[PDB]
Amino acid sequence: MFDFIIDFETMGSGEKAAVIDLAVIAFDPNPEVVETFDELVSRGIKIKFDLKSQKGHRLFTKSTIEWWKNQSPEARKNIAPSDEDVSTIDGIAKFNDYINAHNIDPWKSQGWCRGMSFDFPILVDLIRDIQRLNGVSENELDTFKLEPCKFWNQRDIRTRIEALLLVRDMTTCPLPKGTLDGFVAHDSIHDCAKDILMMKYALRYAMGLEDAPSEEECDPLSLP
Amino acid sequence: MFDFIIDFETMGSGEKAAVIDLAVIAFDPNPEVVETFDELVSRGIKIKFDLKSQKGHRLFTKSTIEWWKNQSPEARKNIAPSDEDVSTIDGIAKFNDYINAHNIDPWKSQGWCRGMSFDFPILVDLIRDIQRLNGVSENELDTFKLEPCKFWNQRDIRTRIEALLLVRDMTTCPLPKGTLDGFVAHDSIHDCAKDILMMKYALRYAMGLEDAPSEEECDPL
Repeated sequence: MFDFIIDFETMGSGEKAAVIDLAVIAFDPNPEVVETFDELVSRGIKIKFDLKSQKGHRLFTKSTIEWWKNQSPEARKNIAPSDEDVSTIDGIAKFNDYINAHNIDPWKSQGWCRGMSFDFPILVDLIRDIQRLNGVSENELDTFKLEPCKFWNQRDIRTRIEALLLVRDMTTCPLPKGTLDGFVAHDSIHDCAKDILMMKYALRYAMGLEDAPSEEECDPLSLP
Repeated sequence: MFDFIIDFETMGSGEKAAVIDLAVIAFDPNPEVVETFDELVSRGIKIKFDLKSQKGHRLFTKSTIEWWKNQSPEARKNIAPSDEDVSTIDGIAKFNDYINAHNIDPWKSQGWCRGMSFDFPILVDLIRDIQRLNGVSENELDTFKLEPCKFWNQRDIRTRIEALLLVRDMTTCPLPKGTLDGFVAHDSIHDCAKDILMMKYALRYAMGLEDAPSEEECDPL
């Protein structure tokens, strides 16, 4: 059994946010197992959505567009159109392909996320669109049996690392030096692999397994 | 300088959920400050909304309506019309009054709930209806300076307790006996006080300021 992590990049803020892409990775929650950054990145996939066709169906927030215009061209690499794009319907199918293929348990597995009240509300709204497409009215939607985890198995990464590390507003975990090696800046799959590694070390630290690094000894990409 | 906690009871499960009542308690996050159940309960408020007035504005989901049909007539007594009912605008003003009078810092305080992806999305939407009332359009809604806490200072209770106790899927914490004396089942404010109590003790337990019993208030369970 695996847990998974999701990340959206969005052009809006509500649950009806227009979505740029989606990254998901299925990691092994065992505190003894420590998977490396390389095969965490290799194991995950990024789903890229076509912006132009979400017009009139999902929402683009002026607040968020202003934000993206103040982002380096490396960051704005994500949003630029592509031949790899998919419809939100096609994107959610690729997402369920990934979930079923990576030993995710409908009842026991947990879905991690940094911003739990941001990501999953978009995930669920994309899922109910398969049913809206089916003609199901908005009061008769029911996705209980269609979600990658049970709503009480959703989990928030900031809460977890703060609790694991017992420092108020401590939402990133220092790592050992050079595990950051290979990291590239504005990659969604690199974000998820950092956050999984930070959670594992946090968990390994809190139990008595490993030594928290010295500021000389920790990868600079980890401290924020 | 406090934190706070919120709890919604709803007739639906998206951010347009019709809202039955809202419960908020401000609370001291210092682990050396252990506050009594009776003390928290009287510090909270419950805002109760008019369901009829939300019809055609908020969402009444059939599965949630069925679920309230299977609940006891004591729990179901929550959803009956009252003379203490407020429109959803009125309620959010009452929400903002309480946050403004209880030592909440807009930048450093933390906001808590069970199912962070259920309670906060509803609350922010009710905030956005302040902006929708001011004539703002959807692509221009922006509630950053209105929200009781910055979105990154939000916190999930199930993640907290489970990560304080270091036990998978353990999201309630055992309490020393007599703590929850006065607890009542279908009560929003009591649920919030219990959650504030189980998080503070879990932190006490995780910090080793106090040893967790095997002989608890029978209510933690």
